[PDB]
Amino acid sequence: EKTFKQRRSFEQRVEDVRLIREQHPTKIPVIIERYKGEKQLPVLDKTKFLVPDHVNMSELIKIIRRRLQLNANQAFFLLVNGHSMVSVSTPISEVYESERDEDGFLYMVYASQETFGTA
Amino acid sequence: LTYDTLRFAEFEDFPETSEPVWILGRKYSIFTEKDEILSDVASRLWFTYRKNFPAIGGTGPTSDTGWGSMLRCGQMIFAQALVCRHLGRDWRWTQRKRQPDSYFSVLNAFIDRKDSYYSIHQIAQMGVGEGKSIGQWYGPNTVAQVLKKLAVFDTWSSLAVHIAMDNTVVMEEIRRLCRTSPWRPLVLLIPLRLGLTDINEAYVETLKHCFMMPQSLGVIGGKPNSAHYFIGYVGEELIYLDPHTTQPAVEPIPDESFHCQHPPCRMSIAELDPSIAVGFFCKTEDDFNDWCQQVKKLSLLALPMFELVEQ
Repeated sequence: EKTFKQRRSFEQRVEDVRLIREQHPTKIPVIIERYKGEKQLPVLDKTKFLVPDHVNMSELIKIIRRRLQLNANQAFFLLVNGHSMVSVSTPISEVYESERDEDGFLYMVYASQETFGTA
Repeated sequence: LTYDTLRFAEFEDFPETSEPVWILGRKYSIFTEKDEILSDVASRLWFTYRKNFPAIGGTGPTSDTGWGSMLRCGQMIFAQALVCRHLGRDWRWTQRKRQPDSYFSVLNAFIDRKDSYYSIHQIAQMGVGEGKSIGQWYGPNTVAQVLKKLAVFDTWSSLAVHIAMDNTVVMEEIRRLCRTSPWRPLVLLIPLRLGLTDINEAYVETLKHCFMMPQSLGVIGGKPNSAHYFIGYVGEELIYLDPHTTQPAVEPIPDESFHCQHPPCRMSIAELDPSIAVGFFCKTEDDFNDWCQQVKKLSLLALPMFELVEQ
């Protein structure tokens, strides 16, 4: 199946952001999808999130863990532009300012860990 | 008769470069410290695949070849922690030379039998409660989580095993754990995902420093389709102990097969799979405070793999 960027054109995504930011100036439009290579973690019902700009990474990680119904014990990582987000007090507003896509959305993918074994 | 003892034959493998060699918090020179390097590497407890051991769960496998790779790596890093806890980082093994009783106590805990604290039997079966069928491949976090549960039954070691999730190390949670039953020896394991398909180059420097600390237990992970126990590095290469060799289960303890008496295998850091678990051992609170201090100083040139927070 197609990812978000594949289902909506660039100009179309730019418009989605213009509108949502117009209606919710204190919210950050975030796209969270399961990493293409991830195979153990479940797929979410929705991939579009509107996050209050004050919410920090610690809170985001936890609620997404909840959305996925994971135990604190299970491996979960939320990566932005290739790097994992640390469970800290950094506000999503700062991440948006430095990591957002040219289309206006902030993209994230989540994954767990690979397994190992030999022939 | 006069004999040629072929000194350093074992290093016919290792490179020449003068770049230092780091092994679990210790630095060495390939030029003048070959004997020291080999002694340190050979002393580490090495666990490979085994065959013909008692059937796991009565009707399960009698061998772990092909599926126990990450379980064996988990055993090796945890054994190093035990070694540091009961024998100390300065301890060294010598063939045919009498070793402390604590040594045989550590080795026994990893022998392939149901009654041993950290045997392949205990790990595989404890793994079922983690959603892992017996014979199913493991990732780093999964084996670390299973080891934490098995350590609860080990009163001899009385370890505090903390597995920091979400790339975060909460000091306050660790202190409460180590002061709860005053300080239980701390085994700190940190599961990470340093990239999507490859490791981001920004993490390489931080990873190197993770092997340069006194508290360093090394790292478990591997190349795609090959789990390894990384004990250090030299240049742009990681050095490790490989479990991919099947040996007969020890049927009595003759321990030669549990020591790799050769310079360690090497692999380019760039080939490292992003899924790993970094480990640290802090004997006392002062050791832990020293560790935190060191992590804080890593705010150098090199993005951090994990963050240290108080609460």
